[PDB]
Amino acid sequence: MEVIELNKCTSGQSFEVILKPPDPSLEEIQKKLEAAEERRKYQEAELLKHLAE
Amino acid sequence: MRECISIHVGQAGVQIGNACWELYCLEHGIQPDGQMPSDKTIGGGDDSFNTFFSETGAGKHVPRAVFVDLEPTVIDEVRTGTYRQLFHPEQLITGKEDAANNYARGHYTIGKEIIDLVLDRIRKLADQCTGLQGFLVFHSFGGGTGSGFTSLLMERLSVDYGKKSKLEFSIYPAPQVSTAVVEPYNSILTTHTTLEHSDCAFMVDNEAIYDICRRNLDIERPTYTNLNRLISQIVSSITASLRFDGALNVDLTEFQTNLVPYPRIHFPLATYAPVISAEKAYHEQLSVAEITNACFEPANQMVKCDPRHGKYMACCLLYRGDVVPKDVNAAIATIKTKRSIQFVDWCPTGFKVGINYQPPTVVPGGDLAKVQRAVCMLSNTTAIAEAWARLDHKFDLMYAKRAFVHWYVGEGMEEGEFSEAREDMAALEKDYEEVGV
Amino acid sequence: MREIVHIQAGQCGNQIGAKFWEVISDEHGIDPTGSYHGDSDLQLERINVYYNEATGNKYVPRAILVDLEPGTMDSVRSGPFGQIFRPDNFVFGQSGAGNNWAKGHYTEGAELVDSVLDVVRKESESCDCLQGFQLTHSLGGGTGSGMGTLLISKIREEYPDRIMNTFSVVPSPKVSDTVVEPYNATLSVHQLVENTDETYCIDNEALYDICFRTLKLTTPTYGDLNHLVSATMSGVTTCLRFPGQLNADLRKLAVNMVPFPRLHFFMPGFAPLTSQYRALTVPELTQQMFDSKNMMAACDPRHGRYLTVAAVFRGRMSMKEVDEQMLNVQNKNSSYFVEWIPNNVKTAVCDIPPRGLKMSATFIGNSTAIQELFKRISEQFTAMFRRKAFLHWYTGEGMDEMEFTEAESNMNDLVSEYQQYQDA
Amino acid sequence: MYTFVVRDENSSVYAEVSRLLLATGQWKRLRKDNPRFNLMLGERNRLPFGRLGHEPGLVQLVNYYRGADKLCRKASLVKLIKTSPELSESCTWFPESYVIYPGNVWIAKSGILISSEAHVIQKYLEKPLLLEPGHRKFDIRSWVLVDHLYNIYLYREGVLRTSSEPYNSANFQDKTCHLTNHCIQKNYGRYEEGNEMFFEEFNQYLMDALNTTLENSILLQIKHIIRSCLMCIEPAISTKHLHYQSFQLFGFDFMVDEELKVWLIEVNGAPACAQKLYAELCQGIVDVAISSVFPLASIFIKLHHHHHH
Ligand SMILES: Nc1nc2c(ncn2[C@@H]2O[C@H](COP(=O)(O)OP(=O)(O)OP(=O)(O)O)[C@@H](O)[C@H]2O)c(=O)[nH]1
Ligand SMILES: Nc1ncnc2c1ncn2[C@@H]1O[C@H](COP(=O)(O)OP(=O)(O)CP(=O)(O)O)[C@@H](O)[C@H]1O
Ligand SMILES: Nc1nc2c(ncn2[C@@H]2O[C@H](COP(=O)(O)OP(=O)(O)O)[C@@H](O)[C@H]2O)c(=O)[nH]1
Ligand SMILES: COc1ccc(CNc2c(-c3ccccc3O)nc3ccc(F)cn23)cc1
Ligand SMILES: [Ca+2]
Ligand SMILES: [Ca+2]
Ligand SMILES: [Mg+2]
Ligand SMILES: [Mg+2]
Repeated sequence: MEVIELNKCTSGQSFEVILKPPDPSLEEIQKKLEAAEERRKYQEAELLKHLAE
Repeated sequence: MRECISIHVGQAGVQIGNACWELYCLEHGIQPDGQMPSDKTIGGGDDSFNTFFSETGAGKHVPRAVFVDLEPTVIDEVRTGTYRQLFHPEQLITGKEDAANNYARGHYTIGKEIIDLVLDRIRKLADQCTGLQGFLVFHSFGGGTGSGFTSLLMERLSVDYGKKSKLEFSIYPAPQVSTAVVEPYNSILTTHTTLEHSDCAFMVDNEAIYDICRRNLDIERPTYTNLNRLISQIVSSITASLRFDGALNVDLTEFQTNLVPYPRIHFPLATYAPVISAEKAYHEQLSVAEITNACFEPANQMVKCDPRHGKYMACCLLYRGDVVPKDVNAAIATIKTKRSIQFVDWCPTGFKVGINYQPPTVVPGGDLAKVQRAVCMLSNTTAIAEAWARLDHKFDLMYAKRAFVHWYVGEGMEEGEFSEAREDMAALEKDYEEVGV
Repeated sequence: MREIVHIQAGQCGNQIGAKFWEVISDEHGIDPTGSYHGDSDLQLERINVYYNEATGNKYVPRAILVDLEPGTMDSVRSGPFGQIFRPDNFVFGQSGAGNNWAKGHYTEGAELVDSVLDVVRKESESCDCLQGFQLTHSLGGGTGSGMGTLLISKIREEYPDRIMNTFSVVPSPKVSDTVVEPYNATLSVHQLVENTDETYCIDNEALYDICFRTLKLTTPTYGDLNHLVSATMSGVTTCLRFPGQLNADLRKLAVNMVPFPRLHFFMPGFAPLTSQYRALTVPELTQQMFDSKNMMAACDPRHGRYLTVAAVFRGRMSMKEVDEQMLNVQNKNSSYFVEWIPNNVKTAVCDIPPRGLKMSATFIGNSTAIQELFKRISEQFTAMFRRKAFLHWYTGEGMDEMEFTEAESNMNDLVSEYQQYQDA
Repeated sequence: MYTFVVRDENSSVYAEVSRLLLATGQWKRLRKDNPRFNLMLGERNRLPFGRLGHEPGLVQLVNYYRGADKLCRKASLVKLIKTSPELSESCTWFPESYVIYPGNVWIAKSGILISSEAHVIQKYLEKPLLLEPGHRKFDIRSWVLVDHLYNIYLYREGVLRTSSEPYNSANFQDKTCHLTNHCIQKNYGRYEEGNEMFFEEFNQYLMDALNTTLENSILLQIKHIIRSCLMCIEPAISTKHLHYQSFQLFGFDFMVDEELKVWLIEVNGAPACAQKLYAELCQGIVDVAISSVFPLASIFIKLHHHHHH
């Protein structure tokens, strides 16, 4: 059981032990936010057209 | 040193930030007004704790935190509460109307109208930093804001700060404490949209934490106060190496390098011991062997699952208190001969240890007992896909009937994004199975 | 989201609506003239949801009182709490509606509606963040039914993004003003399916039976039925009127209760049923609220399946015991809750009990058994409509037989749709 | 009023456990995709162990031990024996066995090949024990039930599944005399009904023919092999301190050689019981495995041995 890379300081210490070896853009985003505002606004227009009838 | 910005979104994120920042202040000796007697470099510094706190000329220590809720009531409790002077008004951002437990309302509808206000307040903190590392993001998978608004923020954070690391702290939904039926939809939706934008994510299953509170703290019916105070000890264990002198996990890139070799598989299981009731009159203090062994009990994990029927790609023992290397190796030696700790063929079967001599701090008049020594194990095991399968099944069940889908579509979203998100998860589960068998 | 705007329409709308303001004003420590003489700060913390603050710290109900005749609304002003309502919000016609839907919707009520909408807009404007509207009305007469559903349609046009709630009193031959009720109700259900997010179905059949069988009132008055209505209304608004973790609003309720948009007809239930000395144990509340005898809609929940449930316990009690008992009925009657909405029962507890009782439970259920209610009204409707009986009252105000046929078809579709999920 | 779900339609055993449970008054059955069960009676393939024990208010029990496949697939059983120190490569009761992928007689299996020329290859037991009058091979089948506490319950009735054709050294291709499986035979029932000799009979045969008993000559070694195999994997499969609990029924298959030495052939994860022994076994499953977890309003030997060394 080999206990390598031992580092010590006054607040603690650390080491490894080994038992055995072996993004969309600002355009694309502002676009598809707005396509969901299109469809939101279509849906509301269809409601107000139905209510007009 | 390199500075870190903590971002708290939704009720869950905000209340958990409160709990963390309270604990951070007790740990470093900072007080509710922001004064830190022990700090001698007045008006500035490049100490370890400055990664999380900035300084004013008056001597105030100010979180590198942004709280964001689409409704004001929870952030109002920070504004009018015990640590009110600690924060600057521009760090605390509120709307008038929540996301009503709807990912799509928080992401597309109400999200859109506030994303530019939030990114501007984040830039106000980023511009006080000599070398920003990146972000710790706190949120629920199940809330409409926590799920929906978080994923739009993560998308933008990648565009505006492309070189920086992003860590997630995520509350996985639990029926015991859950105030909504559509959290499975919200959780798969946000997990898909956030997956490429997060570098390392720590899931916390409210089920696990709630049972830890019943079983180990003898709390009849755990509040959020109880759950969160426990969660902040875990969070604090994980972030301590960013806030203190040491040589393990000293920056956010090292969390990714130590815990995440395969980058989609970036959900490390936290295990934590010991959790002991402050009302226990007589407590026999546990030893290194006992608490290192406690880290391989499922009952102490942040997500209930069975690591024995899975494989590890990394393990990390973060000790707090009276611990020395030779006690750890002696404990690791014992434990290896008893338990089933099968690693993947390409990774070295090993442990990266980190010890800090200062024992855990506990909130006065809290539920947790002070202890001589504690440990948080961070292991990337394939067993955590159990959590995805459950959440995926629940989604399949509801989605087969199209149940509740109309609320999402009505906020502009497309029925297609449901199966798209669910196919990514189908693939995610299949990745874990390849590596695991 | 806090402010709700309440509208009460017609005889029934204003009778039950008066009792609601009587019940909740006592719960929030407001007196017959409008002053606060309470004791707990929890009483005033969300008083803003239903009341406006006025000159001299008076609290004024955000309430619009609508009728086509002044009979009922002179009674409301006469009655115990009448002097609290804002006098400009009393909007009334003269000739009434003669239990005729058409007069409410198309002729008499059309004349009056634009004045009601001016008061609605007045109350709507001086609101920090309006969540929506609740209407009290019956479906069986002409004003609350026809005019009420006309209002709803107009409110939706002007405020298409706000929530619409109804407490809608469904009619019964057991408590019956006229033979045309099934007609009026079927015309209003057709409106409610399209233009509300949530409807509490208060069946007068169920209130009569609770009064007769379970409360030993041999000859039940409307006062006895409305005693049950205002206790149910008190219960299903508790989570909006008090704290403190559940950030409960009308939209959240709509999102979690309504998996399919047309299926938003809720069966309410209350325990214990009253008109006592021994307080009920949590097991008993839990048995009682789920009992058919305790439902405000005359439907056997064993004949259907629960899509979603919301339960609200009032009093000082162990939340440990409340979860245990709420999990017991689910685990012991699991066939009756749909497997394809996991965790469909959500429970909440509030420390303030209602006047009289030390502890109580209110139930809100979107069960598929509600179809039985719409089937009952569909049958009474057809009995008459197949011989076009009583139609001349409606065709004389310009309505056509085709409009009745349409409406009969929408309701029968609703019934088919509820029947679809009982077998899935 | 406990609840259960059934998800293996082929289980003859758990068809009977299902029937015995209903005929009680205290156990209701549910539809297979209802989550709200106390007892799962699960499936042979892809049992979703990661969904159990996450239903608040229910204790959940299942009739399989996750990981127990490492004892029941032949390839992995050979790997477990060779690699585990507590049953080493020098294991006296397991036939010398080797794995390569797709007196010196061998057998190959996972279509079966017995030869010297040519999955797992295994030494063939050239001189087995033979029952007279007959001159014929057999194999023993022991049923074992591990409960939620990891008590190992051997069932007192085993069964010899006999061959009914004289055994042959020089002729390996004839399968009725070399392979003693209950299917492969159907002289099917000449000496005993359906090629089954139970223990009372086989004991008397040993008494009369060999001057010993079944207990001393064979059963001690069976009890040692069962206890050794299950205590080996206990740490890997125990459900003590776990959020759901497991029991499971296993079938161990043995061969006795001519000098009365028992050898483990194979362990079986979904065994079927013998026709006579259903009622007694399936009742005992309910007693010991199920009703211990869910109490209402012996036939096993318990395997335990704490020798101090
Ligand atoms: N651990 C913990 N979990 C919480 C807390 N608050 C909420 N949750 C959980 O988070 C989920 C709900 O998400 P919330 O954060 O309340 O929702 P939100 O982000 O405020 O968004 P909306 O209310 O939908 O606008 C559920 O699974 C809750 O149990 C908390 O303070 N601590
Ligand atoms: N090494 C060996 N020596 C002698 N006989 C052997 C042997 N390996 C297998 N056999 C015989 O072959 C027969 C069948 O082989 P095996 O028991 O491996 O498969 P199986 O699948 O039929 C058992 P089960 O289905 O009951 O679990 C047995 O009756 C046994 O006697
Ligand atoms: N529960 C209850 N039902 C009522 C009340 N008043 C009238 N009804 C019922 O309401 C229907 C008649 O409607 P009503 O409100 O009088 O007519 P409108 O004034 O024209 O709207 C019938 O089904 C009556 O039984 C009441 O105070 N309580
Ligand atoms: C699946 O069922 C539901 C889930 C969420 C909600 C939203 N808010 C709410 C309500 C509620 C909301 C509006 C008005 C009256 C009310 O009584 N009552 C509860 C009780 C428990 C709880 F968890 C939430 N509740 C409602 C139902
Ligand atoms: Ca300094
Ligand atoms: Ca007129
Ligand atoms: Mg919220
Ligand atoms: Mg009338």
